[PDB]
Amino acid sequence: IALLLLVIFYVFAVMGTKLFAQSFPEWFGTLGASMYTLFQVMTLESWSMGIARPVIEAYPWAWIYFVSFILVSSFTVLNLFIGIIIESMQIEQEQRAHDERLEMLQLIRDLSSKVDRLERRSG
Amino acid sequence: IALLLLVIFYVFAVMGTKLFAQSFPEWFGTLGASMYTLFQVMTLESWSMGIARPVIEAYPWAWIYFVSFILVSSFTVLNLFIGIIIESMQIEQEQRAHDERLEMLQLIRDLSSKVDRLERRSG
Amino acid sequence: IALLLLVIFYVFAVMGTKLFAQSFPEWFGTLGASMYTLFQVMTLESWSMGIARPVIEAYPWAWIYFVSFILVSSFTVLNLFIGIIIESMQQEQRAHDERLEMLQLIRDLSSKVD
Amino acid sequence: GIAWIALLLLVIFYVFAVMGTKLFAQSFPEWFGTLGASMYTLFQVMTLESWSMGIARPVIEAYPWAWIYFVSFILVSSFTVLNLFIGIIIESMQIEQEQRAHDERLEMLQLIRDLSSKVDRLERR
Repeated sequence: IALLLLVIFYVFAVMGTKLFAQSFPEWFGTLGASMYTLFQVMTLESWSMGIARPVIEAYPWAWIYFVSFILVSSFTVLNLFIGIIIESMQIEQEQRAHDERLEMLQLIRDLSSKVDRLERRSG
Repeated sequence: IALLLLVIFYVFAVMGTKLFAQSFPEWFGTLGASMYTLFQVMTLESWSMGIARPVIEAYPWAWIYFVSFILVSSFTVLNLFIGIIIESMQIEQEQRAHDERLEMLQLIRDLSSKVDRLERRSG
Repeated sequence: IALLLLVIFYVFAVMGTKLFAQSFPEWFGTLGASMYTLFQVMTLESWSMGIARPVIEAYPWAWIYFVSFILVSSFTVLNLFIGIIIESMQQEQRAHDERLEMLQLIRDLSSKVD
Repeated sequence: GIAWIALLLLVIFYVFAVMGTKLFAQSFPEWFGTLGASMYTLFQVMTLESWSMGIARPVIEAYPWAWIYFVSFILVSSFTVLNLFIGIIIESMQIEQEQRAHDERLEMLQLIRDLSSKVDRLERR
């Protein structure tokens, strides 16, 4: 997920950087902006009024790129969120209940061969 | 829920589009704004200061439409969020704890018949 | 919780309304702003840059009122959130009936005594 | 250790209130003079609202040092927000069962060891 997110975060930093470096360099020159910017947009604050709507005055191409990135980041945010919910709830103390029962018996098999030792002790 | 949300998202894109296309076309001409806009307002960023308060300088009709949409979207956001919390939680190796205990005893019954058998095998 | 929240939402709509109606009526004249405003601040959007920081140029009294309201609303938001998590989450005695005469058996084998 | 992150967070909240206060008090006193701003500010930035357009980007016109300080603080606060959030999810999902299955099996055997010493004890025959 973190591996997977640092694909999305990385990929779209290369998408919008290669695209809007010509026109929107304040926001998308290189990663002195695109790494911040995508964090800023992932962080749902003045991302439309500050960035997306202004971008889409020039390029309606970015119509989805923003939207998808955010939809995609909010799907993989959730997955991380719930990725710890499931991981630390309920292999622990049930593989120490065979290590008692596997020689609960074993003990007996060498008692039963020690009764059969004085079963064999008549003849 | 996703089916249900793409009703709300769709319905209110038709509400505000049919309404504010006359006066507020920057935000509500057609779905070149209303699909974004509702996403933008659902995304709790410059949604009041950028949109709602300015809208309600002209139309106090939208007083609820915004609010309801958001209240409704935050109820159906939660439902999706918790919709996965319950679904992926919350009979296995307990039918191999009788297969040890069913001859834990069995063993003994042929030891006890070997105390009863070869104690009589005794003086 | 909903009953409890519509205290907080209501109470602070009466706090900031009775206070800033003199100076900040655009945001806090009556409930044509204070019910919205508190929803707007509860909704963590331009709430500081648009509202709080500007409010506190005049009144440093509101220093907490905003903060507390939000801290309080985020505590009672959580409680609602988790209030549904818990609400919709809806071999033992045959392993003593083997072990209670696993032994018993033995006690009448061990009483195999001269 | 269920509400022990609060101790840990009031380190981060405190530490970075001292970071940015000692730094930007010279240039950005509206936001970072002392804790009449830095305690609020960090709450404001932790609260993901106008934090870039209002604060971070403007700060980084003067100081590109704060490039991380903001980012880290937020990354760090969103990791310790989550931990608190999920810190209550697990804590209130509430028990005898399995410490009474060793109290039978620990003398299931014990019994036997004094039976085996009572087979062995009358082996002198």
